[PDB]
Amino acid sequence: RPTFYRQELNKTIWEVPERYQNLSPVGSGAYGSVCAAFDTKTGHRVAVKKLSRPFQSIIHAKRTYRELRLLKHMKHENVIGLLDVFTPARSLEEFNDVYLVTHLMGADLNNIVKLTDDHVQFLIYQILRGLKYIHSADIIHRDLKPSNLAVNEDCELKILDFRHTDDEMTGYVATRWYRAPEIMLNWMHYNQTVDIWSVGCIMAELLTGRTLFPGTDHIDQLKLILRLVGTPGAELLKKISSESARNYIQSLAQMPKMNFANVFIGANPLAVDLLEKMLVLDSDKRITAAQALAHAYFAQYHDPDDEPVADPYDQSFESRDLLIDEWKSLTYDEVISFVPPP
Ligand SMILES: Cc1ccc(OCC(=O)N2CC[NH+](C)CC2)cc1
Ligand SMILES: Cc1ccc(OCC(=O)N2CC[NH+](C)CC2)cc1
Ligand SMILES: [Cl-]
Ligand SMILES: [Cl-]
Ligand SMILES: [Cl-]
Ligand SMILES: [Cl-]
Repeated sequence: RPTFYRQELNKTIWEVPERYQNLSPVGSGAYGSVCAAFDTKTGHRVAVKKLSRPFQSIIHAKRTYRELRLLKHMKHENVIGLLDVFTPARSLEEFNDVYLVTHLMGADLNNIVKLTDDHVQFLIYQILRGLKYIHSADIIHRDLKPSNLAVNEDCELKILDFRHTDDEMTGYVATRWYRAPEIMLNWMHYNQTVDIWSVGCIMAELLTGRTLFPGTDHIDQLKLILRLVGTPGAELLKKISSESARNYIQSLAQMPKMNFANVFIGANPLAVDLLEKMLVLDSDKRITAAQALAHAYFAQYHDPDDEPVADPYDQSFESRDLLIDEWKSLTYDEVISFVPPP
């Protein structure tokens, strides 16, 4: 066990191993607080997050366990990984606080977004390489958007930030602009094809410099989507499971899918083709991450021997009913069993 030292930064007590020096606040919120630091053991600049109220309810305790399980599993060049996890507690009985450590990330895609076609190829390639890995473990990201994609000075990219309130999704908000239409109004339960819809929205924005579907509310956004990709046809309508969805969509005048070469004027024809394959209304028919990596748009970067899959991820805990102290003990076990990367 390392020696810990204490300090107060912006009215919060931080107790961390001596290896972490020069802590300085970088943000806070309902989730907790985050500090940048220098890790003297690895020489990396790091982000240290202290969770707030990690075991305040059953929902909160299960969410703390879920985050730690997901971060401990991720081991891929284009996905955030866990450098360390610690608690100052010496026993389960005095266990209360959890701290998570990752590489300190600089810019996100929001800040970067002059993007040439070569830049778009490399950025979207890396997103899809990371998504092939995530999806191979049967993990769904569910919230892909530019602020959740970190990028360094050499255009290298990592996916991060794997529930949002109803108020957070209301109105003219980027928190909703990248969501697939089948989940935006809860017509359907999540499945991994929703992440490919988000990639299409992000890729379009990198090519044009503009949000693809900047709706002022859920209904406005659906109308923007259906104008581009068309109203549902006979084949898809037959498959729609929600009755209130069926009835509302049938109230809209029918519209054909637009010509994407006239929407994305001047773009690489291979980029237009890939966008037509991601932005399909019927989610069954969307291209997958593994299929997209082999599309000719990525000819300069595709290497089928260097696009790895993930170890299996057991999420049977998601359907388990446990008490707060049982979720807390499971979390404690995962803290003390952590093994750092080489
Ligand atoms: C060391 C570390 C580990 C995991 C982290 O997760 C990001 C996070 O907590 N949030 C980012 C997105 N905000 C909406 C809420 C806060 C952050 C730092
Ligand atoms: C056959 C082909 C290959 C790559 C392409 O990328 C777009 C491009 O190079 N442009 C530069 C000139 N701008 C006016 C529009 C964007 C476009 C066509
Ligand atoms: Cl130490
Ligand atoms: Cl990382
Ligand atoms: Cl503690
Ligand atoms: Cl597992």
